Amino acid sequence: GLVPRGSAVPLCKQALEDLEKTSGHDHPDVATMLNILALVYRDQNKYKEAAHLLNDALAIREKTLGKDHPAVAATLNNLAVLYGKRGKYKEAEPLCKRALEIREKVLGKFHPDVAKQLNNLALLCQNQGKAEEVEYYYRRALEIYATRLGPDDPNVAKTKNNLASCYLKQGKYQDAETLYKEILTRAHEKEFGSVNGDNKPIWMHAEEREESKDKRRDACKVDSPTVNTTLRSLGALYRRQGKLEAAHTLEDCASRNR
Amino acid sequence: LVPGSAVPLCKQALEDLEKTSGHDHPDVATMLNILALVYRDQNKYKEAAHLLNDALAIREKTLGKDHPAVAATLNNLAVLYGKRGKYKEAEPLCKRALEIREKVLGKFHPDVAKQLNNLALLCQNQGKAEEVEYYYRRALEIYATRLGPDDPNVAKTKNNLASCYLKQGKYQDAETLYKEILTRAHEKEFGSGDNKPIWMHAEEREESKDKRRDACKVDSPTVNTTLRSLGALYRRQGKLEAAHTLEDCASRNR
Amino acid sequence: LVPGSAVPLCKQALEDLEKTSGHDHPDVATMLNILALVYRDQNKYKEAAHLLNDALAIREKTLGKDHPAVAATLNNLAVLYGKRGKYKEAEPLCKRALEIREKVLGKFHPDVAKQLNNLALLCQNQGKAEEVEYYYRRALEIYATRLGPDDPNVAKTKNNLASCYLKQGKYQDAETLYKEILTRAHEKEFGSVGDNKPIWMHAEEREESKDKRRDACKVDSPTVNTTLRSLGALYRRQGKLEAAHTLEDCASRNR
Amino acid sequence: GLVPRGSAVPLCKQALEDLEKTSGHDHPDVATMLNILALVYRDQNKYKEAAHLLNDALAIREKTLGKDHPAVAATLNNLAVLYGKRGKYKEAEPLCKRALEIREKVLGKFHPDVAKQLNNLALLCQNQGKAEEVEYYYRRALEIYATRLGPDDPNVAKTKNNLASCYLKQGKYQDAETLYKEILTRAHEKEFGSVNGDNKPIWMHAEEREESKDKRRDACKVDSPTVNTTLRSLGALYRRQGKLEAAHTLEDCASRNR
Repeated sequence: GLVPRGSAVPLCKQALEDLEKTSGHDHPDVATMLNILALVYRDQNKYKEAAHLLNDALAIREKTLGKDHPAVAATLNNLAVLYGKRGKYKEAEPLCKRALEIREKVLGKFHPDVAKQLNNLALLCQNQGKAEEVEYYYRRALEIYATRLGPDDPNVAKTKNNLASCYLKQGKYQDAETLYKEILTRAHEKEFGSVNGDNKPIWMHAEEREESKDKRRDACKVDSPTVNTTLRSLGALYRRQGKLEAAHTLEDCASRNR
Repeated sequence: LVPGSAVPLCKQALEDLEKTSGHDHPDVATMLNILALVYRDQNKYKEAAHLLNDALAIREKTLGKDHPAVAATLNNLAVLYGKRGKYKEAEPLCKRALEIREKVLGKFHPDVAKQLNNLALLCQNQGKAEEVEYYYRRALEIYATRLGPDDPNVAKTKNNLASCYLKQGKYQDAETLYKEILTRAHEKEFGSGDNKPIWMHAEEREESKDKRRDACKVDSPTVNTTLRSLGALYRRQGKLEAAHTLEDCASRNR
Repeated sequence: LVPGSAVPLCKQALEDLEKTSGHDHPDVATMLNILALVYRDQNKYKEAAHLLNDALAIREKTLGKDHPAVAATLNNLAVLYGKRGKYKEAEPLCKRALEIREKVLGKFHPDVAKQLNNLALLCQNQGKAEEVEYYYRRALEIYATRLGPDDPNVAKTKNNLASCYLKQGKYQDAETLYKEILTRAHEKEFGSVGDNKPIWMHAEEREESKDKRRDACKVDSPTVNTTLRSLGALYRRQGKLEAAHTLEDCASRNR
Repeated sequence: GLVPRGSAVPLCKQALEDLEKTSGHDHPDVATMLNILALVYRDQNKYKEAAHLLNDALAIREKTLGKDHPAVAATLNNLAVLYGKRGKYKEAEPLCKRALEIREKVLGKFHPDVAKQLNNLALLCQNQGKAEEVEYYYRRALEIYATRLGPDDPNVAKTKNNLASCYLKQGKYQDAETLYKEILTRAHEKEFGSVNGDNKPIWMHAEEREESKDKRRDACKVDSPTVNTTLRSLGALYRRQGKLEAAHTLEDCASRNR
């Protein structure tokens, strides 16, 4: 709460009433002031009050700027976020979906900011338990990240981890496994290059030690908070499959990078 | 959270108040504070801190050196200074806020703890390990008492204090803290010889030389971290099989 | 006096000083003052005054409430306030600058007069005629004494006080002042007076002798001309049109 | 003197040396900082020192921006001003004359800003006693003011007064007299609109009262600082010509508007 709880709201309301007297209600400057006031309310963790005003700012902006304006998308985003903070994910979704459409129209389907929007829509659907759809938006986002940015951009593996987790919820263990192994293979193929036959990724060592049931733990160097997550998540998969030694390989590898 | 046209419109509102009330008025300080909030939304932290320092100047002259609203401003300014890596400069301002908060609310009001937490964090980024130590301890004292012994904040602060010890090579003192946390969580559900914590089982599983690998009923995100941190300490000590007990337990709660 | 880009470049210099010395340092207050100067060059008096107030805040905490560099800041801030037409808020700042200046330099140091002159001008734009009166008299007191009785500033201040009297309907008090300036100027050239007579004496006697005849003329100064016409205006008010003509023709003959 | 006499120069010098180390000496930012430093010196009435730095700022700007850039015109104009403040009018003139050539090129011959530049050159030449050149520049300025702005713009009469004064120094009494009469005929008819024959300008009344052996001492509703100046100046002309009653008409008219 950067602004103290007293006097911020009434002083903003004055500044607002003053702008309304100059230009009338349907003016971009009123929408902007309504937006500043929403920012003040959000600073006090008053999400419902901020969303109510942002809705009023939204209607002004749709009229004066057009239903396809970038600032109309910015307002729909913020609104969805505010509904999300209240657990109102169902009613947030269409406003998020509407923001995506303007965003796609203005910037182009493959713009890195469309990727952020898609990521938010997937998140909204996830809190609703709509897995079919979480899956759709994460793929779309991954498609942008992996292509419009380098394949080893930090968002690639992050989105891949989120999508693998979505798969697990659906019981698509194969598709999750493949994703985790892609992240680990990519990271192994980045510090090294070709596999010499013994230049194997960690997960091949893991499964091969399960093959000869090796009760011994005593590949490491690969380091990232996201890769560590991948290492433990594939390890959780191996646990379900009853491959404890495999899990141990990846889990003990994760511990050494902590 | 905001969409140009924001700063300029605020600057009008400020001028209109200044016109009415004069510069030295709480409402002008507030409006500068509002304008700082807009700047911070645009990620302009130097500009935001400058305006908050202007708000501070007014509030000092109008409300007094020891006013609650002055403490809030000094704290917010310190947050902003911290965000630009100006930890050395934020420190005096954070100490000043603490003095006020202690005077106004008492030494042991929960809001003091959160202030003490920031002080610790401000010293850590400067590498003042001894002062971090003091501040976290001061915070823990309030958390473990004014809220329950098994409050989320208690275990968080104990991990944070433990990491501080780790940087000083006080492995003993860090160890003790992790055990306290786990022993509490094992005692929150049982407890309290007939009933041994996991770390005890772990160390007994090296005492018996038990290579056969893979109490395991604790559920908390903070406790997982604790388990992996103590296992890290066993690794340093060479007690690799003791590490596995706590780490496999963590994996099983993930 | 300068060509954009100046403010941004200054803000870097300012940030570099804060980085080195912290916010509460004289050099930061100075750089803010320098940045105020740049803003004032671009006619941005609001932004200039704001930065000077920031400089003031620093100099107060670092140098003290009574430091000469604070007085300079308070005065400069007041000038800028006045330029935006906020004379009410400029007044307290100006008074404080006077208190510091009196303390540090003495009551009667020439630099106090110019500060008293600002106060007078500041009170005038508010219409506080009694205050204006006090300040100009206080300033005159320093001018007529410290510098020579017939120093440029003495006649300037007498006219300014006389104009103040005119707004209050103190026509008689204004009249006296103009005659003082004219009698002094008639003494600096001719000597101790008669039958050396100042022009205003001849003028009123020309009215006294009902003479409508028309064109003493050895009094040269831009300030004296103003005085001649100002006293002529007073005679016009009184009805003494022939007395007015005498002083106004003398001014015309020195133009 | 808005900046305190101490430390302001060293701190600027620091800022400058920092810029020189980042972008080299021949960078516009160095020229701008040299300019800021010149502003600081001017605030302390150190004209010679401010001019020296501005000269260095000019050299950088001529090379980096080109010898015809508006900022080169601004620096030349600022430099002539400073020379003028030291009474160095001869050496100021070419620089001020160069600013005019750049200004004419960039804005066009009849831009109101060219009218101000011409006015400055006229001022420089006047301080030198070069009355033939003063005349040429005031005419050029008047030509712009009277056409690019309304005929009864404040600068029209101001420039006409300046030009009439220039004429008096040369002994061109008739040309001065004509100018004064134009300003008063303009203002008289701006008050009325049409001359009925009874509706005469003040100076016609002045010369007619001089004609008829008239006594005769006291149309005067024309209020302006620059018109009173015109009234007293034409009055001085009448005095010169021995027409005292005519002088008195205009002089008593100016007294009524004081």
